Amino acid sequence: VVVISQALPVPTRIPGVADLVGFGNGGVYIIRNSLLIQVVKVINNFGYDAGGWRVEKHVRLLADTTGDNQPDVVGFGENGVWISTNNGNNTFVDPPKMVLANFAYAAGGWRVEKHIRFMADLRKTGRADIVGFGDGGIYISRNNGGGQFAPAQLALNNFGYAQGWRLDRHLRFLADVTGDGLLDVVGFGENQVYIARNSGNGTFQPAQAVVNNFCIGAGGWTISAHPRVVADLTGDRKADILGFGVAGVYTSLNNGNGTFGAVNLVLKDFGVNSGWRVEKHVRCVSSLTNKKVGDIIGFGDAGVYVALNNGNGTFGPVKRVIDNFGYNQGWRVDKHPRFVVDLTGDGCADIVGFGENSVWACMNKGDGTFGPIMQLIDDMTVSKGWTLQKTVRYAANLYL
Ligand SMILES: CC(=O)N[C@H]1[C@H](O[C@@H]2[C@@H](O)[C@H](O)O[C@H](CO)[C@@H]2O)O[C@H](CO)[C@@H](O)[C@@H]1O
Ligand SMILES: CC(=O)N[C@H]1[C@H](O[C@@H]2[C@@H](O)[C@H](O)O[C@H](CO)[C@@H]2O)O[C@H](CO)[C@@H](O)[C@@H]1O
Ligand SMILES: CC(=O)N[C@H]1[C@H](O[C@@H]2[C@@H](O)[C@H](O)O[C@H](CO)[C@@H]2O)O[C@H](CO)[C@@H](O)[C@@H]1O
Ligand SMILES: CC(=O)N[C@H]1[C@H](O[C@@H]2[C@@H](O)[C@H](O)O[C@H](CO)[C@@H]2O)O[C@H](CO)[C@@H](O)[C@@H]1O
Ligand SMILES: CC(=O)N[C@H]1[C@H](O[C@@H]2[C@@H](O)[C@H](O)O[C@H](CO)[C@@H]2O)O[C@H](CO)[C@@H](O)[C@@H]1O
Ligand SMILES: CC(=O)N[C@@H]1[C@@H](O)[C@H](O)[C@@H](CO)O[C@@H]1O
Ligand SMILES: [Ca+2]
Ligand SMILES: [Ca+2]
Ligand SMILES: [Ca+2]
Repeated sequence: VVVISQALPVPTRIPGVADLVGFGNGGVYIIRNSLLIQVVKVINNFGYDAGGWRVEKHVRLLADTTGDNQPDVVGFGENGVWISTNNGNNTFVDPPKMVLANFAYAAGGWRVEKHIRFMADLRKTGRADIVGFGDGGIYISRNNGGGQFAPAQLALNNFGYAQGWRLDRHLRFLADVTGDGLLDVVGFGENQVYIARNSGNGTFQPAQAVVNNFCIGAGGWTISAHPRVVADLTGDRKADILGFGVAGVYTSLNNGNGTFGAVNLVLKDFGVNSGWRVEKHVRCVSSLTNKKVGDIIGFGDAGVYVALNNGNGTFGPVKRVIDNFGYNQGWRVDKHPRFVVDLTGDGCADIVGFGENSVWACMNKGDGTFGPIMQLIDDMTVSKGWTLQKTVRYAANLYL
């Protein structure tokens, strides 16, 4: 089940044994999930010093652009889109190749502060197309294989800067809301959540308002205080809506056809009223049990809090599953990336954090409870010069 969000543009597999990837000063480095835990440099590019890559101008992702289920390195650079393909053996093509003179800072006028760039398999080809929410609307470049990307085309004249879409007010996602397996657009706009149905052919149907909530102008949902996710809360592979609001967690369940039901307060925690603050805490939805549905995970003050989904979008009690990864243990949103991702292959998401001095993990027992914290390795951390301003780090399934 693939959902692409602004916060998590690189989806991960359930089950999986996700790797760690880092775009450091000197290039691209990986920690292969395996019996030997080490940092390996794979490309002398896509780095602050290796190619002049900047977080304020360029976009760096992992995505399968060839169709072999081994994600490639994709960077939206200064004058075009650059790709280093995955060789399958802990190496990548170096140097990367320039596949399209668009979607770039000085080619097409793309801006981190104004626009969104994703890679997604929008036509079920098995290959990721380039997808951008730009000025005029959503632009796609078809991945025709073999490094051949077609000229960018307007997929739909909406969800663009020109239609009032703003990173400081609104949210945009790609997610299948119909069940046909095609990722549709989900946008939390000014006054409505809208969807736009993927027609399969590089176009989206007109925006349709589905929910008059979860937006700044409909309920007072703000970017700085009230995060929102799109995720399957029921198990039918159709995405639902979840928001962390003031009183707690609100949901709107998919009716099954890309229309959405009533908005309900389903849990009185993980909200502003329980102390949660975007500036100090991390809130995620991931599958932590064999039910294969969105459970709630929060990196709070004292540790990690979890509420398990009963299977139908209603939730059990909140339990502090570990007394670590929290604000009280030194964890800072502007320094220490945290992800909820299967690292062990059992289908139950685990925890990994890039800490001050070590990368730390903590493994799901298989039932949504967790074991003790493990120090994985002393690298890819603040202490080794990895900052949010100069580097990008992800959990990603590089080998499949
Ligand atoms: C960030 C980026 O795109 N780096 C690639 C580099 O891009 C340079 C631009 O940074 C510079 O402004 O202009 C030239 C065109 O004159 C390039 O497009 O190009 C490198 C290859 O020369 C590539 O390795 C970098 O990844
Ligand atoms: C950002 C956004 O939601 N854009 C949509 C646009 O939204 C406008 C608001 O920007 C404006 O503040 O108020 C009006 C209603 O009074 C709309 O909600 O509306 C468009 C028309 O539906 C839509 O296509 C844009 O995406
Ligand atoms: C962002 C959010 O939680 N919106 C929901 C709305 O929340 C308001 C608060 O914005 C305000 O601070 O406090 C009051 C209670 O006195 C509410 O909790 O509540 C709406 C339901 O009443 C809900 O639809 C909004 O999404
Ligand atoms: C943000 C957060 O962690 N909220 C949980 C709440 O945490 C509070 C702390 O915010 C505060 O600093 O101290 C008290 C204890 O002195 C709690 O740790 O704790 C709640 C109950 O455990 C939990 O429901 C909140 O989600
Ligand atoms: C944020 C983080 O890495 N927390 C772990 C903690 O790391 C600390 C740093 O917060 C501190 O600034 O430096 C010291 C060394 O003096 C540690 O590296 O270490 C804790 C246990 O060793 C761990 O539980 C925190 O998660
Ligand atoms: C930010 C943005 O949408 N840029 C697009 C660009 O990619 C596209 O090729 C061009 C075509 O007219 O128009 C805009 O300039
Ligand atoms: Ca669909
Ligand atoms: Ca569902
Ligand atoms: Ca696991």
